[PDB]
Amino acid sequence: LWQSKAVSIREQLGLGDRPNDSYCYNSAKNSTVLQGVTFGGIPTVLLIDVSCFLFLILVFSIIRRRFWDYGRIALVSEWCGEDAIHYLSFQRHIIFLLVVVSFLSLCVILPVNLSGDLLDKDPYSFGRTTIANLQTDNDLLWLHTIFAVIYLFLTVGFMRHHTQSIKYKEENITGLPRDARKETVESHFRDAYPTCEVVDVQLCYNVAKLIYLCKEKKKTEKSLTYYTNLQVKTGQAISYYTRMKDRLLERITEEERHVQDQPLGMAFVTFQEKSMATYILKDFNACKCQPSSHSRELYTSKWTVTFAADPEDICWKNLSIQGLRWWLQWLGINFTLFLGLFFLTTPSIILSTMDKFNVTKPIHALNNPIISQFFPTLLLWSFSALLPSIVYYSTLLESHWTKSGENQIMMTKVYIFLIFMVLILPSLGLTSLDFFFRWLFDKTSSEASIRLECVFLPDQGAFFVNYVIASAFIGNGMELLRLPGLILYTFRMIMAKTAADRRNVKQNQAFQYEFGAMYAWMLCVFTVIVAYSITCPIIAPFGLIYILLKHMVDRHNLYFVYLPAKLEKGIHFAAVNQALAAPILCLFWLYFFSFLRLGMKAPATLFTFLVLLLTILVCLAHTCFG
Ligand SMILES: CCCCCCCC/C=C\CCCCCCCC(=O)O[C@@H](COC(=O)CCCCCCCCCCCCCCC)COP(=O)([O-])OCC[N+](C)(C)C
Repeated sequence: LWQSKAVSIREQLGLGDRPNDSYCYNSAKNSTVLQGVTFGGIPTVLLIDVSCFLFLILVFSIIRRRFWDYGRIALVSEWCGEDAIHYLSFQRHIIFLLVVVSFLSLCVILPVNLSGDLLDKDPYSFGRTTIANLQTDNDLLWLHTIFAVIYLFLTVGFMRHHTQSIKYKEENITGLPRDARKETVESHFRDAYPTCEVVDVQLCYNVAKLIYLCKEKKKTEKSLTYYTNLQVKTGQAISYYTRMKDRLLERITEEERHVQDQPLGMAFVTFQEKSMATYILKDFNACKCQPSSHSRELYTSKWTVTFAADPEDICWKNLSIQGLRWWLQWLGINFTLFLGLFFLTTPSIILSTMDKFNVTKPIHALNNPIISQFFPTLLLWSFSALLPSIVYYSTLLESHWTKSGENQIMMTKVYIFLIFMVLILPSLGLTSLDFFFRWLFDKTSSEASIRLECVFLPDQGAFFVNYVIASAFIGNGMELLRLPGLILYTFRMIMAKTAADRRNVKQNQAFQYEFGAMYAWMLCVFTVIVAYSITCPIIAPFGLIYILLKHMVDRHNLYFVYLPAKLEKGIHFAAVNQALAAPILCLFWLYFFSFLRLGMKAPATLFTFLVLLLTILVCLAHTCFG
């Protein structure tokens, strides 16, 4: 039924014989590898992954209070926030959004798709459940679009409930406008900034950052050369201890002199300028930027004057040189990151199709689902767990000026890059590979009938259902275990030597919850779910289990482990924006597929284009106008 008779039926079904049937793989030599691995893979992947959940959560119960304490590491030594009841509330509102999605979806769409004809002669073939709803003629293909709109309206709504709970605390009057003007001179800005009827306080023209580097280095070096002069019961190997005073020398000589040599050069460098025009005229000036004091308009501050940044934040270090140099750096960084995305996604996609190439081979040779549907999705989960961090490092090396801005950009970029990898790259690559497969299966010499009717995805959508299942199970497992972390803790304390240091380590492993990266992970998976939902119904049921198992793993993690944190209220709103993005990406994938298939000028695709266009437009309004 699932491993025995299973293959038998598929092996010998259709065999041409199309009095009227469309099947898809009708032109088959008995069978074709392009058919599909059993039920899609969902059976074997679920078992292998639910086993893994039940392994990882059985290697947590054992390690919680053992392994030093990487379980409760926060309930140990010196409730969880208000910026956590918000994250948990987002999670809850998404649980309910997806419960509704699941219900509606499953019911309506599973029936709609199952009433198909293509990919239907096969009994068990994830495909019958996906979009194998004929092409035209099936009027039901309109339903998909009308249900997609139900999903955007639903997510606008359920997210609004969430945003009617995250109380923007009447925050941002920061009378400190910035600038980006010409080098040289200062009091001329202490003339034009005055304009007329304006009460400035100060100016301060930004300079450089070599000093900043040395300082932090010297302070950390100081930490070393001071504290590590103890060792053999002295005071803040043995040969290293006898060279630690020379390393202390290094700090107090090289770096020290170096420090002072930077003030030597401070005045030399010149960049832009902040200004402390206080009161409320800030607005006036920021709005103007204009003419007023033309006497003092050599450089006309022909550069942006952009409110403030609040001294605490402004990464003085990264005031590169603005303009050209900064954006080129940005370009470089983002492009390397994109080529990396390509690399990872490629490996996983090709593992997944490394059987369905020669499309003339019998369905026998389709590779066990655990080398086409588990291993691929696990590698993608894995390489999509490095992305959170590589994106962080990238953000740093882009010289983002404002530090809060850097935090939010980190959130948005983890989102973009993750969404990308998973959803997008696989979708594009797989759909392209299927166009390819359907060329090579519908070669038939000059019959260029690459029936773009059955070109959905190589596995008919299973790659992503399996990514979601994988995620849910294995990932909630690994967020509960946080294996990489237990490993560090362990070793850090295996070489703790003294129990003083032990205490130190335990009193240190207690990261404040990063409600930035986590919002993003959750939302990348929510995006996969919603996007493929109306076009691969089964993903939602196996996705409510993701968010239900993440509300659960986070109500553990955000209490037992992970320290209380407080974030800019902006990070919660970026999440709401990203879920709205998920439903719009769903409408967009419905479009892409109704364009590959179903032509490009038929009612179906046109309806979905209309909605897509309108939605992108109203969204643009709320971005610009508001
Ligand atoms: C008590 C101690 C004993 C523990 C026993 C239990 C052992 C496990 C048993 C069961 C669960 C199985 C887990 C497998 C996934 C491993 C990932 C990993 O650990 O690293 C990390 C991710 O990933 C990486 O950083 C490296 C990834 C490289 C690829 C290797 C993947 C393995 C498959 C290769 C196939 C070869 C090619 C196949 C060719 C056909 C995990 O980190 P994280 O959880 O993502 O958390 C950080 C980020 N996050 C929180 C934001 C998400």
